[PDB]
Amino acid sequence: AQNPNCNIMIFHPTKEEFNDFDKYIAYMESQGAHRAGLAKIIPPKEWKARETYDNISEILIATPLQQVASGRAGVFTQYHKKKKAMTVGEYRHLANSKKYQTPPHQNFEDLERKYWKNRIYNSPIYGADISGSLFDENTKQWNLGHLGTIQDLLEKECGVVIEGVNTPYLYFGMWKTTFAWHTEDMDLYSINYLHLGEPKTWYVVPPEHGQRLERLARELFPGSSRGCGAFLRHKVALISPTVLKENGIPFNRITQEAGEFMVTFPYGYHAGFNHGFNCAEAINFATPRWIDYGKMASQCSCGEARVTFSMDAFVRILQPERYDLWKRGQD
Ligand SMILES: O=C(O)CNC(=O)C(=O)O
Ligand SMILES: [Mg+2]
Ligand code: NI
Ligand SMILES: [Zn+2]
Repeated sequence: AQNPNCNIMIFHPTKEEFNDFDKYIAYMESQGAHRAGLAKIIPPKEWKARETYDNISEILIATPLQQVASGRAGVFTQYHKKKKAMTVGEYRHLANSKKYQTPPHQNFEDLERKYWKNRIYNSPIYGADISGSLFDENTKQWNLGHLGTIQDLLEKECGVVIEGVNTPYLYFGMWKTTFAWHTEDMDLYSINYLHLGEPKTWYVVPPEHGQRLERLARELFPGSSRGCGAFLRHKVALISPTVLKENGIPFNRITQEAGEFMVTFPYGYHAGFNHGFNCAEAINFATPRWIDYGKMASQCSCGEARVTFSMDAFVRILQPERYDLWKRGQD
């Protein structure tokens, strides 16, 4: 078995290997990359996502989210308070202000220490989940707006034609903005490109060990667990690396820098934080190997998780027993 310790792997494809996206994912899996839950892909030196980022300031963040924490430094939840609209130029100025800017630090490990010590005492503002793309239309390789769709994959594998669409999302971050512990909708893959700015640190649990994280989460968040049998689908719970180590949960960590891709694999729990002002683009995708994970994915039916239009068909076809209850949660 390849990669039996489930380490995060880093790949350096050549420009020739960068042509065929599906083929390269399958290659990475042949080397055991999926066992980690997360992989890094450094694009060939010839490649670029677009020519410059000089003209992005007028993008609108219609609903910036202030991420307010509750709990203790290593075990907390966050809720999202909606703020008034602002442009990317206005948000960048805010990120750089004395109130929100990255503190002085020695290196990424020092900044990580400071994040876990101090996150809960601040409420950073995240421009998340903005439909759109920063890839130039002429970028033909690893263009996250030109991937094969999940609906087409389901149709190719299973023969069933379904409604729905699959488009990318932009994320504008600042220091301390946080992504809570989660797997993707329907335990899909994700791919995330850091277009510009400061890094993003990731934590990940190997897919084969995801239920260990779920059992810890039920212990640490006992009211939430009584409320919902899949409350990590709410995307609000944080657990620090120190607490994971104290409870024996297997995990790994890595920092993504501008110009780098990350891929999350089916049922790879992940969480993380931004170092400073940045912009990322991400989208879900599927392969043949996902179908079995989609059939087994947990679902939130309590009403909290509320998701896209296109998840309806995935539940309806892959999980017809669960469909009626899940749809009630959506309505
Ligand atoms: O960058 C973020 O805030 C969160 N991204 C992801 O969870 C992802 O790409 O799967
Ligand atoms: Mg603009
Ligand atoms: Ni994710
Ligand atoms: Zn729920």
